[PDB]
Amino acid sequence: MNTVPFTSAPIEVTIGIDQYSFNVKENQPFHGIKDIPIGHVHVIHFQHADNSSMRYGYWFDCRMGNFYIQYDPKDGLYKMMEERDGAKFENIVHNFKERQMMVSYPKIDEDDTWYNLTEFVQMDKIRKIVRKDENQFSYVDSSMTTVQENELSDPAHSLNYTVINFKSREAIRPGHEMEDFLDKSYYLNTVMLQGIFKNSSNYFGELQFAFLNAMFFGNYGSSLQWHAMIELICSSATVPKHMLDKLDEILYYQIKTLPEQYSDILLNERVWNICLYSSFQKNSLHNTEKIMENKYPELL
Amino acid sequence: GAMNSSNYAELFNNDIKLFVDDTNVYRVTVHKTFEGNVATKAINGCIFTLNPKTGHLFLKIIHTSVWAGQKRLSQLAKWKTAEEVSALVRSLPKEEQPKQIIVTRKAMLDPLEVHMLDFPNIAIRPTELRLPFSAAMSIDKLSDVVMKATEPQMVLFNIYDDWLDRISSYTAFSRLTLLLRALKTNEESAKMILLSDPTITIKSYHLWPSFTDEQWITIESQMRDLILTEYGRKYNV
Ligand SMILES: COC(=O)CN(C)C(=O)c1ccsc1
Repeated sequence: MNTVPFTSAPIEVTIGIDQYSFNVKENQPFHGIKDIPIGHVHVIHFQHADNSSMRYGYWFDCRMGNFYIQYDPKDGLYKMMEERDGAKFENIVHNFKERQMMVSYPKIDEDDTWYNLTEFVQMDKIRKIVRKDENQFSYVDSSMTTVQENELSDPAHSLNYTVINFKSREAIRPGHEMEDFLDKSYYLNTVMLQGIFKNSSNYFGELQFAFLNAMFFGNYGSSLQWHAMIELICSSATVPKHMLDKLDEILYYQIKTLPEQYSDILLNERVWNICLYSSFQKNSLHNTEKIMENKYPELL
Repeated sequence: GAMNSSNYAELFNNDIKLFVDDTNVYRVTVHKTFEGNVATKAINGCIFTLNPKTGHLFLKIIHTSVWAGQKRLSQLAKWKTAEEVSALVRSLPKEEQPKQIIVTRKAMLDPLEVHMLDFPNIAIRPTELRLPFSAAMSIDKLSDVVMKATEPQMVLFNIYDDWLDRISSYTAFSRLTLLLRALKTNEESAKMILLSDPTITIKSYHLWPSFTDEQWITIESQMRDLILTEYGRKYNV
């Protein structure tokens, strides 16, 4: 079990760690989060009590270094930093642990939620979507735009998701206009899977990371990407069976985790009604259809 | 965006544009089978592609063989229309290619956009105008060439005859749409109005009769009366 220690908490803030969150008061004796499960990426996120503008946070993997959080009063935010001195970091963590100044990552034994939401998410792929090569962790916030959003404006602060555009030369073979537009199998299997992602696991990793950024930061361009990646599969008549079954699992846990009160801003009616009721795969997503119909029957 | 009454004069500016109407591409008669079921039989169709400034009409005849063995023909017809329009654009010299294509039916937007991806600078637009181009097959010479076709064929016409020698494009388009609206509303009465006078004929190289300016005023009034008469008959007014 790994830890993200905090130098201090000088401003009142709601802190998220994966799907959990808790409130820290101004100048409260808070020194970090312990018992973080090894083996998954994690995200530690922030929403200031005095300025709910800009949710922001950091994707990290404790296997890649020793990370801690310190408030920067000039830039006005909690920053993630790497400590290269391992002995110093162990000493700092042990002192905080002895004084019981840390929250415990509150995972229930039976509970596979986080694994289910991050099954295909890899830190090396996050670092190619979020380009800041000098750090081993990745900053994301509510307002970062995607490469695709910036084509339709600071390139260094963009989310470099794979551009999907159903009315693009990439998606439509000359001479196969009707075929490729009504059945996106070419675009899914040859262009995206064989060509760009190399395999379905990388495709699902990006899909899962897009959902998590939409949910934890309210990042609109991430939500667009998540829905585009769903629609590309659902609108393909030819999809490997293992991919359909895995997509059903992926979406089920995403819909299960979404806050009921955020559904109006995180779910696109057109995409979901099309995917569940009109598309080629309308009958292939049994678990997702069942949870959607029971939890969000209004959207449908 | 969409083309409406507010931007109507744009039709007659010097930016090349084409209207595309697909309402006569896929044409059928519905009939009973020997077993008492219902079936369709396709007849020859056409794409109506019109430059409203010049009157040039690119009439692509859709022969029934293009439907043989195909499914979902009403959907296919839109994509076939888009394929043929794209092929026409590519066939034209660069300086003759349209800057805009206005589709009369919004279901043509996506098929045409997809077929025209190689032409990102040609705007594909819908229109809020109700244009009567479905009645093109009420023009005898157009219907004749469509029904006689034995293979796919493109036939070129000037739908304004020689009117632009005497009137503007705006007035010519207004006359065309009035005539077409009349033929759509009551084809028999409209044709009677156009042909009742034996002394006025249609030149071999024209679609419409050779009316003088004053005769066109009379004809246009008679067409407006026909449209109003039919409106009263329809709504009991
Ligand atoms: C959580 O890990 C940390 O290193 C936080 N931090 C820098 C301290 O607590 C510190 C170090 C030197 S004097 C105070």
